[PDB]
This record gives sequence, C-alpha cells and structure tokens, in this order.
Amino acid sequence: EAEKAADESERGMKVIESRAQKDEEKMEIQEIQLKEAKHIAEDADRKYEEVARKLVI
Amino acid sequence: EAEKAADESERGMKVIESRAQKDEEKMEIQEIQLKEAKHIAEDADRKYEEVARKLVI
Amino acid sequence: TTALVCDNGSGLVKAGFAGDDAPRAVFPSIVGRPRHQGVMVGMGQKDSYVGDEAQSKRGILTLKYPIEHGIITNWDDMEKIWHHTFYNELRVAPEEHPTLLTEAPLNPKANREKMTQIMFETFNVPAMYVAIQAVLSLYASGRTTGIVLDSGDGVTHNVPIYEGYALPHAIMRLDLAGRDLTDYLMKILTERGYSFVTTAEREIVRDIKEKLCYVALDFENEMATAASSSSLEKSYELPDGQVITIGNERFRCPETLFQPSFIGMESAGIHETTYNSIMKCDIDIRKDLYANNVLSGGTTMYPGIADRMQKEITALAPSTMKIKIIAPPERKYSVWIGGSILASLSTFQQMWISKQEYDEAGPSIVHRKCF
Amino acid sequence: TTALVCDNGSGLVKAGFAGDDAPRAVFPSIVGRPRHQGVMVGMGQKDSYVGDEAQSKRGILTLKYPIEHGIITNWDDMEKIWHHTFYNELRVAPEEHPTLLTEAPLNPKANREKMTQIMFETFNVPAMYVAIQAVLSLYASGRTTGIVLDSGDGVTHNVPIYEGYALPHAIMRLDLAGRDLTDYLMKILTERGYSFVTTAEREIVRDIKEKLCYVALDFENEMATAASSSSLEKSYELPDGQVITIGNERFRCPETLFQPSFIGMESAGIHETTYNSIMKCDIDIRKDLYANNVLSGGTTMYPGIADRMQKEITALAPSTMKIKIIAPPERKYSVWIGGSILASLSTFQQMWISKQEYDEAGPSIVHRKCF
Ligand SMILES: Nc1ncnc2c1ncn2[C@@H]1O[C@H](COP(=O)(O)OP(=O)(O)O)[C@@H](O)[C@H]1O
Ligand SMILES: Nc1ncnc2c1ncn2[C@@H]1O[C@H](COP(=O)(O)OP(=O)(O)O)[C@@H](O)[C@H]1O
Ligand SMILES: [Mg+2]
Ligand SMILES: [Mg+2]
Repeated sequence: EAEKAADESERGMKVIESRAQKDEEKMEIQEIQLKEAKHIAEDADRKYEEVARKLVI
Repeated sequence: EAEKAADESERGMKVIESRAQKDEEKMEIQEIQLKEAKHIAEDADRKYEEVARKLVI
Repeated sequence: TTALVCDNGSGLVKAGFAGDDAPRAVFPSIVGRPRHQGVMVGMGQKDSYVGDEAQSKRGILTLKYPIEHGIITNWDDMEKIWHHTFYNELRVAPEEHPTLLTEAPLNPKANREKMTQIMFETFNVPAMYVAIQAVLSLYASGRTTGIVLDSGDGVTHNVPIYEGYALPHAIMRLDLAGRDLTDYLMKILTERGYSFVTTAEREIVRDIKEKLCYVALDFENEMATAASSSSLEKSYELPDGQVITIGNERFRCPETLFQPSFIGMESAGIHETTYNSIMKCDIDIRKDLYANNVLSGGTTMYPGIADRMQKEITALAPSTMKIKIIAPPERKYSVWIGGSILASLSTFQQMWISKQEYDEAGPSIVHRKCF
Repeated sequence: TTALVCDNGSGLVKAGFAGDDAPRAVFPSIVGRPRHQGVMVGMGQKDSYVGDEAQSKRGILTLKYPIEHGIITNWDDMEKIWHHTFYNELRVAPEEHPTLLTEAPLNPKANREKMTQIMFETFNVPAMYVAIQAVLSLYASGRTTGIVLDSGDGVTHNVPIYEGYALPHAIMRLDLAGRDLTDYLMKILTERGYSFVTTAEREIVRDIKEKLCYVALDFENEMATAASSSSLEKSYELPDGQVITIGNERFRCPETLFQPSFIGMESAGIHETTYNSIMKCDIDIRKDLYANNVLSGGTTMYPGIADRMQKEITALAPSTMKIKIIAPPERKYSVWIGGSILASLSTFQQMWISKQEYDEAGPSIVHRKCF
C-alpha cells in the first residue's frame, strides 16, 4: 500500500514541477517583453518632448 | 523507507505548489504592465507623428 | 542587382541593402576569444564569438575592438567581422553584390588599400567603392551645402561642403569620440566607489553613459546646482543588482567634448573646431555654412547638445549671422541612410571600381580617379 | 568494451559500469583487522575484512578509513579496497576495462600520481582518467552552468562553472564534512549520558545522525522551542536495546555546517562560502550562478537544508536577483551518475590516458594535457 501511495505522489510531484518550470520560463519571456516595452516608451517620450520644444522655438 | 519517501514527496509538493502560485502571479502582473506599456507606446507614437507634421508646417 | 551598403564604423557595424530606410543588421564590432579553461566536453565551444553573440557571453570573454581610431589595427579580426556580416547577418554571398564601404577623412592610405584588396581577393565582390563618411551624412539631410560634424565613436571629423564642392583644406579631424568619453566616465565613476576594470565592464559603463549622461546647457551653473540640491542623482541597476547613483558625473562625462583638457587633450572642443573650420573657408560662403550646420554620428545623441553647441557658436560667431543646427532624429544611422541614397543613384552607377580595373592597376587604384 | 566508472569517495565507494542509472555496488570503505586473540581453530578467520563485510563483524574489529580528507593516507589499504571492488563486487578483471576515477579539487599532486601509478602497474588497466568531482555532479543535473556545492563526507568543495568554462580562481575548498559532523554529534551526545568511544560505535553515531538529525530553518527559534516543549524528542533503539532520546541535539549537529565555529573551525559556513565563491566570479555571470546553484554529495541530504541555504543566500545576495537551489532527489549518487554520462560520451572517447602514453612519460602524465 505504501509503495503505491509513494509512486502516485512521485508522479504528481514530477508533473506539477514540470508545468511550474515551463510557466516560469514563459514568465521570464514576458518580463523581457515588458522591459522592451519600457525602453520603447521612454524613447518615444523623449522624442515627443524634444519635438514639441523645437516646434515652440 | 516508505515513510521517508512520503515525507520528502510531501515537502517537494509543497515547495512546487508555492513556486507555481508565485509564477502565476508574476505572469499576471507582467501581462498587465505589458499591455499598459504598449498602449502608452501607441499614444506616444501618435503624439510624435502629429507634432512632427505640425513642426514641418 | 542590388548593392550592399556596408559601413564599418568603429563600435557598431551597420549594413543593409541599398534603397531602404534603415540598416538591416546593426551589431557591435567586437571579437572576443574565451579566456578561461573550459571543462565541459562536447559543449560546442567556439574559438571566437563575434558581433552580437559576444555581447551575451561577455562574462567569460575578452572583447577587443578591431578598429581603434578609424584606422584598422587588427586585419584578421576585421576580416572575421566582415565575413560574419556578409554570411550570417545578411545571408547574401558577396560574389553577386557591389559593396560601398565608408572611411573617415585623413586616414592612412595603407588602410584603404588593404580594405580594397581584401574585398577583391578574399570575398571576391564584383565592384566596391569607398566614400568619405561625411558626404553621406550630408546626402541624408537632403542638402547640398553645409558643414557636417560627424562625431562617431572612433573619431570626430568636421567636413565643410559648399554647392557640392568639398573644401579639402578645411577638414578638421579630432580624435576625441565616444570611446574616450566611455573611458573618462569609467575613470570618474571611481570617485564614488564603483570600480570597473575588466574589458567586459566597459560595456556596462557604455550603457550607463548612453542611458544617463546629458550635456549641460551651462556648465558652471550645473556644477553649482548638483553640489547643493539632489535633484540630479539618477540611479541605475547593474546587471546583478546593487543599484548605483550617479551625481554630477552625469554632465561631466559628455562635457569633455567641449573641453578636451579634461582627458588631457590639448585641442579645442567641438564647439570651436567647427568655427575654426568655417573661418578657413572663403569669405562668401560663411553665411551658408553658418545657417546649415549639420550634426551626425552616434555621439551627437546626448540630450541637450543641439542647444549647447548653438549657444557656443552664437557666442563665437558675428552677431548678425543666423546660426542653425540641423539635428535630425535619425542621427545615428544618418551616414548609412546617405550611403543607401548614394548607392541608389543612376548617375553614380558608373563610378564603381570594377574588378577588371583592379586587376590592371593593383590595389592602388583607389587613390586614382575612381576615388 | 564498457568503461568502469569507479568513484573512491571517502566513506562510501560507489562503482558500476558506464551507461546505467545507479552504481552497481555501494559499500563503506573501511578495512578492519581483528583485535582480539581468537581461540576457535579452523574457523577460517581472515586477517582483514574490507567493505561491507566489516560492517557486520564490526563488534570485534578496529575499522579505519583509508581516506582522511579527500587525500589518501594509507596506500596499502586503498589498494586492498580497490582490489575488493574490482574482483568481488563487480567480478570483472581490470585488464579489459577503462576506469574513470574521481578526485576532489585542490588535492596534493602525489596522491593523484600514485593513484594512476597503482592503476597502471598493479591492476594493469588499459586506460584511466581522473576527473574533478564537481564537474560530474554538474553533468548529472543536465546543466552547463551553475555553481555546485559538493558536500561529501570527507571534504566540501564549491566549484563554479559557466558555459562549460570552469573558473579556477574561484574554487573554495573547505574541510568540514560529514565525518566532522559525526564526531561533533558523538561529542554532544555525552551531554545526556550516552558515551560512544570505540571506532565501531562511530558507525552507530553515524546511523543516528542519518536517521534523526535535520537542519533547522531558524536556529534560535528552534533552540527556544526545544527548551520549552518536548515535541522534538525522538527516540532510537541501539543495536542491543536501551533506547535513547535525542533532544535538541537533532538540529545542533548539522548546524555546524552553517557555523563552523562550533567545532572550532575559523571559516564561514557553507552558506557564506558559496556567496564568496560567487563574488569572486566576473560581474556578468553572477545572475546565472545565482539562479543555478546546485547541491550534491551525501551530506546535503539533511531534511530542510535546501530551504535554510536559500534563506541565507537570499539574505546575503542583492534583493533583485532570484536565488534558486537545485536539489535533485538522487543527490547521493549525483557524482556517479554524472561520471557514467561522461564516460558514455563519444566526444570523450579520445581523452583517456592510454597505457603507451604512460609508458613514455611516467606517472606525471596526469598533470599534462590529458588532465
Ligand atoms: N543614445 C545615445 N546616447 C548617447 N550616446 C550614444 C547613444 N547611442 C550611441 N552612443 C555612443 O555612440 C557610439 C556609437 O556611435 P556610431 O555612430 O555607431 O559610431 P560609428 O561612426 O563607428 O558607427 C557608442 O559607442 C556610444 O558611446
Ligand atoms: N540520508 C542521509 N542523511 C544525512 N546524512 C547522510 C545521509 N546519507 C549519507 N549521509 C552522510 O553522507 C556521508 C556519505 O557521503 P558520500 O556522498 O557517500 O561521500 P563521498 O563523496 O565520499 O561519496 C555519510 O558519511 C553520512 O554521514
Ligand atoms: Mg560613423
Ligand atoms: Mg563525493
């Protein structure tokens, strides 16, 4: 009985760990995309303010 | 042997569940901030285009 | 067929097919051999990572630029960089495409001759042409006159042009550029405790310089303000944590451009070598050069430089002339855009150095009529 | 033919043919001569029982390990152990099988040279190769980077590796390991009345340590709890009855790993020598080493160590980096599994030290290119 319980717990542990690792990898990719979005936002903001100042002059 | 295996399996399942929930929260917040940043980027690009045209005029 | 507009540069190699708006592949020009021993077997470890691959494995490499100041000091590495650029970043064999390299003014002849010899013997291109990096930047602005200050990463040169007639006696080439600013920033960061020494950490200091530094409109007022308040201290997160706070190092690094005495150079800043380059020109084209001052090159992207330079020149110049500084938003790729435009012209199609011509006169053909 | 992946270790010899999942024969490395007189005639009493046979007759033997701290102090006994391992536990003559020994980092040269000389002269193997015990443990995890803390029974060493390039200047070898924990447990058990002195009773104390001790997540809270309640006191039955009750000796024995001042050692715990080993590495590979910290070796099997170590390193490390501790369930045999994988590789098949090479350069061949 104990052997059966241990094997079932082992299988559940392995599958849940695999799914967690894959979702973690995708989360890392999402963070990379967020960083790129941050950079794009900052660059565009600088563009806009510079152009507005030049237009005023 | 079975007792020790069961204890280790329980601890591993606990830690994997905690890490999985952490990953889900990180994925959610990453997606939210990503969408907000993309919308801000769209707004900035539109503003840049409009002010550039006015500047040429 | 289409022409390959390569642009060696010094710090970023920019390449792409003629007739587009932006270079297809832009990647740092560094070749870094591994320096540690390596214990994993069969990992597939190469002997030299070039281009953008060595900016990701830079933790265990010793990056070394193959171009010091415009000139090329390590020909094998430069050949490796060109081979990578042709085959992996563009994936077009050079046997079927003309090439248009770019070269700084006043460079040694042997550099140019070796460049053409390599392009004709190793890569075996159909025809290649070498152009001065400032005329292209003038093409991209759509002008035909103007004095262009092309402050790259290797060397800053200032070529005045009028009505299409370049003035060879008024070119003022100065060897202060982005690399010296990186070294000076790395040297003044030590005043707060942060020590960057490794050739890999020079890249981190370069990133700090790009993201934080700006050119002050008035230097003394900024030095006084940064010494009283704390509204300038901007923080930055290293590649491992331990955020750092840059104080008045922000506008002191790029100030070296206008006061080259900071890094011990004797010459005058980029604000006064432009005025000297103008004053060497004839008395009747000085108004047009004053009104059409063009900025280009990467290092002229500092926030607030187009105002400091205009203020300085207006101080130097006579009060009646109008001083205008053209600073297009696409400054970094201005030289390459101009190169694409020049390669796309029909009138230019017969100026290439055809291979049979090289076979008849040797590599010294480049100094001849086909310039 | 197949290769023999032996792994001397210190405390348990693990061996087996290359290409399997687990070592074929695992048995303590002890050689014990009888110490009493012996009156029965013709009983067939041998002069030295080695391996697992001397763990059953240990009541009348004087067991003595032939490997003290990685290094080998008694070469005759080690030769006896190897002979037993080859002939009785595997039953394969060494004349027809390559061997792959393992050795701790920073060990004396003479030990390695004598090992290869024995393997080539006495057992007369076709070819043998010596590998560092941490690279194998990194193989078994299927990684290619990461900093591995291989806390064996003899010596604890901490080898950082990046992209397959080992960093020889960042290896931190510390001589606290399972044996010192056994001695310290045997020394603190005397505070309740249980005295173990004989070299045979050291095995009983080792069994107590394996079955009962655990690493506390927070030391002071556990010390306070064990001093008020009695929920920790776990009992254990000696090999003859007279059960014993271990109180707060449970988590005080393995706490010595994180505070080596308990046994009088000066150095810092295994929680801080890992951080120091990381900080000696370059600034650009610290994130990867933080994220891929690997545990191996027997002594890292204490219940609750993978959380205490992570908490400690997270306290030391910068707040932004993610700290992850890889603790595979097959920790004990991780080095041997990695050894099997390495011996099964095709790329590795030409790195063996062939016998003709040894005949030409002597035993000092091991320090040469064939490392
Ligand atoms: N956004 C920026 N802000 C400040 N400096 C920059 C920026 N982008 C690039 N630079 C500097 O300019 C250099 C790149 O110049 P570049 O025009 O590529 O030289 P080259 O003429 O060799 O192509 C970099 O080394 C960097 O120091
Ligand atoms: N399940 C366990 N719990 C706690 N400690 C253990 C356990 N198994 C082994 N050990 C300790 O580890 C030692 C065995 O370590 P091992 O990895 O065999 O050393 P080596 O590197 O020489 O092979 C034993 O002496 C014992 O003290
Ligand atoms: Mg340039
Ligand atoms: Mg070991």
